[PDB]
Amino acid sequence: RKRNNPMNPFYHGTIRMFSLLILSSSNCFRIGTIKNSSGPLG
Amino acid sequence: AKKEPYLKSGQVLIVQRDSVVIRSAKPYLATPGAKVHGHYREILYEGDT
Amino acid sequence: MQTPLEELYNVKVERKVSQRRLEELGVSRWSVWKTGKCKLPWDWQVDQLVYIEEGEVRVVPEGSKRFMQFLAGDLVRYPKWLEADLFFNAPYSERYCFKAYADD
Amino acid sequence: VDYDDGIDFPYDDPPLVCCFGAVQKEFVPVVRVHDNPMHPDIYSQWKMLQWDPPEFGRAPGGPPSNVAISHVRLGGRAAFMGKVGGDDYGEELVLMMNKERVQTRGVKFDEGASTACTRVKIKFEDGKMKAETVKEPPEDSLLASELNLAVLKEARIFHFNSEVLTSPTMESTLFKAIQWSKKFGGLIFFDLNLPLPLWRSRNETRKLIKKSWDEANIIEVSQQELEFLLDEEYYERRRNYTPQYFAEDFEQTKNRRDYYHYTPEEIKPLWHDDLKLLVVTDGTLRLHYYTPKFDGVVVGTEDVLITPFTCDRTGSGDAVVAGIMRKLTTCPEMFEDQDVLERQLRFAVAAGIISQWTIGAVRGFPTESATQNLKEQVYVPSMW
Amino acid sequence: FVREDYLVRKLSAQELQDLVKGERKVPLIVDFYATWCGPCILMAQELEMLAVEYESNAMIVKVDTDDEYEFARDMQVRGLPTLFFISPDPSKDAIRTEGLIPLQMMRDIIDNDM
Repeated sequence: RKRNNPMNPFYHGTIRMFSLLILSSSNCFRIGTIKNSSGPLG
Repeated sequence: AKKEPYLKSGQVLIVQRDSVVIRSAKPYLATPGAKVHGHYREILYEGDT
Repeated sequence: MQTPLEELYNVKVERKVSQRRLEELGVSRWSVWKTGKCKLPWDWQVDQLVYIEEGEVRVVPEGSKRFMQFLAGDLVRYPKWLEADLFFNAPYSERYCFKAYADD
Repeated sequence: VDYDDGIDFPYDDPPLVCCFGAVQKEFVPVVRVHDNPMHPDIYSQWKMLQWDPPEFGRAPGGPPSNVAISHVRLGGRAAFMGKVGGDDYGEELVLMMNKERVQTRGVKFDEGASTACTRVKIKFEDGKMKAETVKEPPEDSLLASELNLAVLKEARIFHFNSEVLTSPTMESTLFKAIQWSKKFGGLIFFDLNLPLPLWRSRNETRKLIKKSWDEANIIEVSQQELEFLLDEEYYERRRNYTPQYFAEDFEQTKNRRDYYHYTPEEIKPLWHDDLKLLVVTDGTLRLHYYTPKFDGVVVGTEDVLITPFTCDRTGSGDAVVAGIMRKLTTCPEMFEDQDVLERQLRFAVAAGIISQWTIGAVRGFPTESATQNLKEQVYVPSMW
Repeated sequence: FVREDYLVRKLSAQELQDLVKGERKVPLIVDFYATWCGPCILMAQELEMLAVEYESNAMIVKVDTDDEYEFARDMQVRGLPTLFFISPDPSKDAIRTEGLIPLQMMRDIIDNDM
C-alpha cells in the first residue's frame, strides 16, 4: 500500500494485437431545393 | 494493367479511390508432404524454422 | 497531457469557499491536522473532505510528473482509491472529515 | 590587362592545366565538429574514423598542389602557380612537385620568408584568447606582378580553392590571374573546399565567395558545402522525416541511405550565366552534375573496409577533381552530351576510390591505367 | 611503477589560457588536432618524439578541435594539422605553421626562434 512507503513539485508504429506486432512505414507502402451534399439529416 | 508498374508481394491492407496500401509479405513454396511449423497467425521471428 | 489532473483524478475543489458553505458542512467541528515542510504518501481508502486554513499543498498522483496545487481557503474532496504524494514546503493547517458511502 | 606574354607555340597534348594557391603537405582545410571522438592519445583507434567518417570528411579535399600532382599521375599535364620561401622546407615542396612532373616555372621564391610560417600575435579580448595575423606566410603572398603569364596563356583550365579568399593579398592576385586566363580562353575551375573560418555563417560566406563564384565556369562542391550555402536545417529536417503510417512507395520501406538529388530550382540561387558544369559530390558515392541543359547523378561506391589498416580518405577529393579535369580537357563533348558526361565521370569515381586505399594523399594518388582498370572491374561493360 | 605511454598533454581552452597568461620559461608548442583527421595520426607521432627530444627545454600541449572549435577559430586555425610556437618572451609574436612539417623544421623554430 502507498501509505506504507518508507521529483519534488516545489523544486512511429501501429499496434497489431490478437502477441504484438508493430506496423509502420517499414512494412506498409502505398501503390498509386438545393444541391445534395453529404451530412447529417437530423 | 499494361500502362502500370508491376505490383509487389503482400496483402491489400487499405483500399482507397485511386490507391492501395500493401502490407509486405513473402511467399514460400511448399510441396506435398512438407511440414509447417506453427499454427495460423503464429508469430515467427527472424531465423525461425 | 491536455486534460488537467483535477479532471482526470476526480478531485473536486471549491476554491474560495463562502462562510455559508463552511457552516452548512459543519467545518468548525472537524478535526485538525497540521504539518511543516515534509512529504506524505497516502492511498485514500474513503473520500476525505479537507478545508485548508493555512499554507499550501502540492499533490502528485502516483507515477505523475505534474501536480495539483491547493491553497488556503480551498475545500478539497480527495476521492476514494486515490494514490498520491502530498508535498508541503511551509507551515500548513487543515480541517478534515472522512466520508463513507452516502454520508455527504 | 594590356598584351600577351611569351611566344605562341603548338602547345603539346594533353592540354595544360594550372593550379593556383598554396602548396602544402597534407593540411585538410575543411574542419567541422564531429560527435564521435576516439581516445585523445591512442591514435591506433583513430583509423576507425577513417572507415566511419564524419560526412564532411567522406572525401576530403586539400591544397591545390594535391590536384596538380593527382592530375599528372592520371596522365595530364599541370603547372602550379604560387609562392614559397627560400628556406629548406620551400625546396622540399618544390622538389616534391618536380618529382611528380608538375611544372614549377610558375612557382616564385621569396628569399626573405619562411615557408608555411605565419607570424601572429596573441590577444586576450573579452576574457578569451584570440590571434591576429602580423605577417602572412609566403604561400599567401603571391603578387600580381609575379604571375607567370606563359602558363596562364597555355593553360586551358585555371583551378583554385576558396583558401585564397582568406588572404587579402591572394584575393587581389587571384582576380588578376582569372582576368588573364579568361583573356586567353581558359576555363575557370572553382573547387570550393571551405576552410574552417568560412563555416561560421552562411551569409558571411556567401558574400565572401560570391565574386569568385561568379567568375567560375566549373564548380565542384561537396554535399555538405552545398547544403550549408543554401539552407542547412531544411535539408537535415528533410533527411530525418519518416512517414507516420505507411511509406509512399516500396523503396521508402527499405530505410536506405539518403542520396537526395537537388532539383535545378533549388540550385537556382547559385546558378549564373557563365556556369557550364556544377558537380556536387557525396564522397565517391554520388556525383550530382548540373548543366544549363540537363542534370543527373552518377552512382558510385566506396570500399575502405577492404583494407582496414591502410585506408585513409585524405586526398580522395583531390583525385576526383583531378579526374574530372583529366576528362574535361580531352573530351570536350562532356559539356553538351549527357551520356558522354556520365561515362567520363565514372573515371573520376574510380580515381577517388583508389585514393582512399593508401595512407597519405600524395603517396596514394592513382595512375591512369589503374583508374581505368578499376572502372572496368566495378561497372558492367555497358556503363564504360 | 609503470611509465606513462604518452608525453603530450591535452588541454582545454581555459587551461591553455592560464598557461599562456602565466609566466613561462620554456617555449610553448600548441597542437590543434582531431581524431577524425588522417594526417593528425602522423603529427601525433612526431610531437611525441619532439617531447622526448625536449624533455624540460620545451612544453608540448595539444587541443582537440572537436571540443574547442570556437577557440580554434579565434586562434586563426584554418585547417588541420596546425601548430603554434609561443615564445617565453612576451614581446615576441607566436609562429603558426600549417601542414605536416618535418621534425627538423620544428627543431629549428624552437632553437632559433624560441
